[PDB]
Amino acid sequence: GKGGAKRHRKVLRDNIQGITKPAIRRLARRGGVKRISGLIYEETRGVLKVFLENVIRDAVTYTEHAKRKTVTAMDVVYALKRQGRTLYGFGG
Amino acid sequence: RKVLRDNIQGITKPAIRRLARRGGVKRISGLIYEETRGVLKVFLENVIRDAVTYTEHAKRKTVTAMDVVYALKRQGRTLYGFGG
Amino acid sequence: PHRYRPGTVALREIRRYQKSTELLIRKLPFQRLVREIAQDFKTDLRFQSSAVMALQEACEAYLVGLFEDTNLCAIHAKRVTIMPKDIQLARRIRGERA
Amino acid sequence: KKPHRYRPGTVALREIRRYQKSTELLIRKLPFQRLVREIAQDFKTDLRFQSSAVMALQEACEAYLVGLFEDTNLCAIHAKRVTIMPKDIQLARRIRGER
Amino acid sequence: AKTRSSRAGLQFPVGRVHRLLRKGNYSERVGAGAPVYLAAVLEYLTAEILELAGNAARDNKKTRIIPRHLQLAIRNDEELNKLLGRVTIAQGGVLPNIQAVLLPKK
Amino acid sequence: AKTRSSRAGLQFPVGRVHRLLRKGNYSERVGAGAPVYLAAVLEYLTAEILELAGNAARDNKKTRIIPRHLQLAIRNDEELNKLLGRVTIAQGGVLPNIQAVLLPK
Amino acid sequence: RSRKESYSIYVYKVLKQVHPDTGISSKAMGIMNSFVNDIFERIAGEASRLAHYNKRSTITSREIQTAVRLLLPGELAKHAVSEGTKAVTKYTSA
Amino acid sequence: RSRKESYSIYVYKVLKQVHPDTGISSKAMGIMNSFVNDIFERIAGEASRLAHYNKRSTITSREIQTAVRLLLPGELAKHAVSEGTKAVTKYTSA
Amino acid sequence: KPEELRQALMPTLEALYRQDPESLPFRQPVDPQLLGIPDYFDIVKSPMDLSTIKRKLDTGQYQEPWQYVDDIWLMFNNAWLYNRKTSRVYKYCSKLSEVFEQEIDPVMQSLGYCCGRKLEFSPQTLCCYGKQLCTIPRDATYYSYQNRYHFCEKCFNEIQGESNKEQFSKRKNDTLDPELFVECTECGRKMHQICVLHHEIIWPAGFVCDGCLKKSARTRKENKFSAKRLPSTRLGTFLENRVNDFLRRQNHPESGEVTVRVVHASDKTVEVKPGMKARFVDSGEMAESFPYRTKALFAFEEIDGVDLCFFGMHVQEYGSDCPPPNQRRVYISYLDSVHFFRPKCLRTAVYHEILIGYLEYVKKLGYTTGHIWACPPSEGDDYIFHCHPPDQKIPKPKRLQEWYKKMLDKAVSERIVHDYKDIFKQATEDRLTSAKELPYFEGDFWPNVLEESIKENDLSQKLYATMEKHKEVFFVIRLIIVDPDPLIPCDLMDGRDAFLTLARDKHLEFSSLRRAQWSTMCMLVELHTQSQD
DNA sequence: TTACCGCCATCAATATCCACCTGCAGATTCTACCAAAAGTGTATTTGGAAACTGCTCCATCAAAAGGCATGTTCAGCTGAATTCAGCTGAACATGCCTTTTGATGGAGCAGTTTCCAAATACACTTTTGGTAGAATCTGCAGGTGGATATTGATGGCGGTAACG
DNA sequence: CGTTACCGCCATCAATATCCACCTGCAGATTCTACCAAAAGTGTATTTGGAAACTGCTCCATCAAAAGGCATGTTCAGCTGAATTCAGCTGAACATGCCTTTTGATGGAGCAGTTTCCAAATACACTTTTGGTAGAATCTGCAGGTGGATATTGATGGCGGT
Repeated sequence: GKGGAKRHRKVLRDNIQGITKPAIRRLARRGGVKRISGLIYEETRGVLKVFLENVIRDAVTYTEHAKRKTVTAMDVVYALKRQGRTLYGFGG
Repeated sequence: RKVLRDNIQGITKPAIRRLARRGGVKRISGLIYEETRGVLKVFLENVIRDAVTYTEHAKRKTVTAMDVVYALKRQGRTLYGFGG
Repeated sequence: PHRYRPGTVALREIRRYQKSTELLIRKLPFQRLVREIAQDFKTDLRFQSSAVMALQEACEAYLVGLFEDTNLCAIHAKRVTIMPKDIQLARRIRGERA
Repeated sequence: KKPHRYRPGTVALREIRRYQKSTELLIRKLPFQRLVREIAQDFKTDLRFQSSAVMALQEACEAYLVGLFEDTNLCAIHAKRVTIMPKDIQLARRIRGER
Repeated sequence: AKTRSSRAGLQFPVGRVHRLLRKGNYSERVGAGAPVYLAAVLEYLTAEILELAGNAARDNKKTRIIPRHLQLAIRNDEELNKLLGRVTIAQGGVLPNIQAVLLPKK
Repeated sequence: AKTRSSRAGLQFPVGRVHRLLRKGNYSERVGAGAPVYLAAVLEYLTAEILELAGNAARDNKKTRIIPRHLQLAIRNDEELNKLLGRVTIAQGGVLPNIQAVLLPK
Repeated sequence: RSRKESYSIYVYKVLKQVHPDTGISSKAMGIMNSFVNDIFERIAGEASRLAHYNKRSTITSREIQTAVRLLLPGELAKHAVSEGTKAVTKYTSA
Repeated sequence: RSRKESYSIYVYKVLKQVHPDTGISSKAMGIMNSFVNDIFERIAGEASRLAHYNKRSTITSREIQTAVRLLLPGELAKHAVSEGTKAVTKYTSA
Repeated sequence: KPEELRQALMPTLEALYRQDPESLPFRQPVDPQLLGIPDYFDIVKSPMDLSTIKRKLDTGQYQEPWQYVDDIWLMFNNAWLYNRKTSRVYKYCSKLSEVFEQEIDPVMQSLGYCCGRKLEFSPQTLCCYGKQLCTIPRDATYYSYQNRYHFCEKCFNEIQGESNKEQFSKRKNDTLDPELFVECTECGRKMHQICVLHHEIIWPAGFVCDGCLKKSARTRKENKFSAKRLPSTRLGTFLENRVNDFLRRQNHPESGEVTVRVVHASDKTVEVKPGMKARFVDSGEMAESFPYRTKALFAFEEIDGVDLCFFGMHVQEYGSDCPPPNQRRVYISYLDSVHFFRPKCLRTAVYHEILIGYLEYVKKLGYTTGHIWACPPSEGDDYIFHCHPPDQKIPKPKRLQEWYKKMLDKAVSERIVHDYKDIFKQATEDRLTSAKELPYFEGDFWPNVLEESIKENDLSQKLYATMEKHKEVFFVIRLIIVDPDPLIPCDLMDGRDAFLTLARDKHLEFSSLRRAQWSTMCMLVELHTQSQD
């Protein structure tokens, strides 16, 4: 077949479509779900996208305030806790 | 003071029906009311204690509405119009 | 004998109560229950009238919100009648139960 | 000669037990990194990301997804069902108040 | 003889909010422009909420703003609803909303 | 002569708790017994969560406490779950639970 | 009697500016006061946390601006930031 | 290379009284540190707000005792209050 | 004209380009050397890309939209053939093809054409002239003569004698015959013959398109070769009345009247095979031959003012003057259907109204037992109608048996059928003890089983076991002779084989509504011309 | 050729909307006094902007690999269709207790004065916790033999129905 | 009434992967020594915040009455919730192909540590303006009752098709 470069050259799948079908399947199965509708995944993908701008933007709002262009895990923890989604283990 | 007992029944069936209707509920099964009462009780058990817990912290014996605002705010139920 | 079909009067009074804001719980039984619970927590306790009114109004608002959630959850289950599993699921998802 | 085939549901419950007894991350590292980088460049360009920040955000993401999926399972069961469909997600996010 | 409230072109009190910030034990030091910023932000928020309340009152043929109008204004705006998502309004009621299947299904 | 933690019969540092209270801008003044009381409360909470985690590890045939054991200990205790109802444990997972309707037959 | 501070008159002028012929009731006025005060402790706590994160012992307009962006959603956030920036510039221009 | 304060050796020390023959991992130890920090922050904030509400300028053992009673569930709160009282009595008699 | 086509053709190319980044590999010419193996030109004889399409549409090499469509489809075919199926390139090509289809139809429909899909026929199995019972499966090498005679691998060594040596062209079974084009005399435009329903016999003067007909304000001449003009028979009239009454009481808005005609009826005889002839006939236990009457039927509907055939029939009727056990028996040899019936929902029921209507007919004549073989055709096999549509699902044995049972339950509710059962229950019902006691039908499965087993009192238990394996497949219906209908000789459709041969020769297929209507009108013309000759 | 369910048409019994008019608690306008703020004006102190720089670690890129993406066949799913015992809604009679207006003893909240134990601010000495390097120990992650445990397939036996 | 063959259920066995512990190298966890700025503990003078003591005083608890907006109990059938069946079909399980993912190594964009120093922040004493607010007077939007025109529901007359 067709050769050439391939590694990191075929990011073709859209940004949110980066998460694979079996990945969302595994996330649903861990929640005790045993059967998934075919068109659930993309919707959850959209839901996932929403969560991102719930936290990342706020974390970005932290990072720009500290005169930093590199985001830290402490910024992420503060952004998570400010929405009531406290995370432990990354406060060091 | 007299030890009041069994006044959870004072939340009458029509009253629970009215609260459900204000919630837009159209049909109510027979066993809804008492269930809500228990949930109602739980909510009071969630708030009153905390409000009561405020009272002795001020060395008082009367519960004020400001401690009520404090308890509702601390339980994520912030209320307006009664101070604070 | 004139009789409306089941639901027409229900919708009428639902609209009536959605256009009104007056408290639907009479003050005295709720005040008595609050006194009972506080006495179980601490005896010889006194209550401001404003505190009792705030308790009653907050409880009515919380019940209205949980009833909105319960109704919409019953709509989810292709039903128009609420049965305690709706309230249980609503409270569980709200985090009040699990 | 019609080889062995598990009935639908046995393997599902088995792997559900497997993943509930384990704690490892499920989302692949590279696609999630690309997603985070792209949505960050959506807000601010030329950003750099710490490995710890990325892994913390990822772990919070699998936690949020597993919680919403458990709520979705409860919602699907609530309607006398076993399969999840979009209105379950909608009800879960509505009760959570995000929508 | 110019107050800091009029100096910033604001109606909300700069001095009072500065004093409240100092009294709240939020920080050991408070900047000079901090009360001005608080006054401007609070005045803006009050401005839009009062404008929406007045619009709701006009929609109800009322000239006095009541808590029902406040609830109608807050819940009809997605941003204000998100801002006050965990606040219950006194004597405000709820938005008129009946689900589809609850309507007659003839 | 003696550290405040030793004088109060506690293992957590009273002085560090007092310093963190002072630096947190929570109050202009902090009482002497407040750091002792808070250190005692923290020590009790740590001791009981560690006891539950060790019990879970022993039930899991393990002698080292891992975040999975911490999650099992916290979720299996009703009041610990209530306290940490809005807290996410890293690398902890969820409790094994299958609903009745999902079960076969 | 001890004085009980409130924002009655300032919100009254705000209402007059936005609606000259519209009044306010006492209960709704208390709701307005409670809302403004609640915004006050929310923004103050956010600014204090921002000061604590960077080990900064002074809270300035920039920290409150960042906290406003954290708290206020979208158009409200940008408009509040713009109004506050204009007010701060006017204050420092005198 | 600034010193990063952490309760680490203390919590591990506590482990020695509760499980002499049981260890702890680094990730779980950071979990322990974050848990202790969060509980400390919650107790301190509740004590501060109780002090502010009563126009009380000093935080004592009573204030944080009330804070623990508000935040911590029933028998956990009872045990924490009892051990805090015992520690305060021991410190006073020390 | 080049510029004339652009305003319509360009949007499809723009939509193809809009697919990002799936369409990127097709934007530029694919260089065999650049991407690796240089065998691209060896496999793909004529490489082309999207840039070549743009250049052709700019300069104007395209004269008709069909050239553009053919080039796009040839691009898709090249991409599918060269690249492997599981490759992402194949998936991108398929997505681009789907995007092209979901816009090409209205665009070129605005230009006066009917549809913009390159239609290729189904992989239908070919028959053999020599053995008469051998078929050529897919992915199998065969030998063809003038695309008219076919021989398989086994039949090459079976023929005695070569009757030049290098005169038959070696071919492969991947060839799909293109659709024929007819040109309007007045306009000169060539377009597919099927969508215009133009036949050389009905209109020998020439072909006139709809545009030219509307230009002169004149309509096409009426067609006297319709299904309604076919001779009427008592059985056909009965079935027509039954279907019409059912559709009238249904009162479906989309329902249309259905015409049923019997176009063939002939007397034949079935001969006992050598094994059973030797075992039973010579002993005098059973006669050598069984006489019967075969009757062939079709069902038609008027859709869009055009006759359309949707149902077929082949039956064998052994009358009262036939030696037992075949006496007074009817056997359904083959049946076929086309699912373009309107309305669809009543369609299935309408089929019952035929079969039940048949059972009510012979029951009045004196026939007491019916025999149905629920054997659905395999993949690629067509019973009566040629090239069933790809979206026509072939019923499974279980579904087909349930359908048969359902009509029989309805008939019993209608009192027409006394009862129905499987063949084993009938064998118990008459206490079968010899192979002769079983009915003997031409082309039936049981005669072949008997022959093979004789080649393999053992007969009785053997045949009972074979009943046990495939009892649910075969239905025996108990209901409880002078046929009013005369004999109708028709060599064209006498047997499904000649009809299938005619359909294959003239490409009379049923893959689409237009193709099915063209086939139905072709058979109407052929039947109206065979009776005259 | 008698009864039954829909429909589009009118019509009668009701809840809704709303304009109108009157009493009045509440909203808005002044007069006045005012302690608590607001703010300008110096002295003092320090938070952090600015400039230079060592040290991370983050983006980029190489190959090795444990996974994921499609197609096939089918047991089970979900929902449409149907039927029905049952209940909760609408109506109504009866009356329970509400709902507010009224007054009153006094337990208790809060203001004012005095004043001492405790918190704070340094100043000093001491243990001490966090980190870096060495080195011994070790719980448990890949393989791997092993008993065992589950489950769908198949054959055999008994119940039963049907024909003679 | 007798006999036999079908259908259903149960006994019995081939096979797969999901377990189990055992075993071994090892990243990671634990133990110990040394150094030491950073806290931590002790001493002493200063300040002050809140405890006690008495009392002013607001509203909190408690008892009286009455009549009417609703709580409580009963009926019936309208119809929504619940149970049953089955057919289209969407997902589940699985073999096939190979590719995107994972791990390790390597330049410099900025994350942080150090140092100067100045615009900017407290601290506080007067001084002036101004926001709570006792009190009386006038204004005013709408609570509440009345009446009748305007929607909303339901099934009554009869026409009609299944």
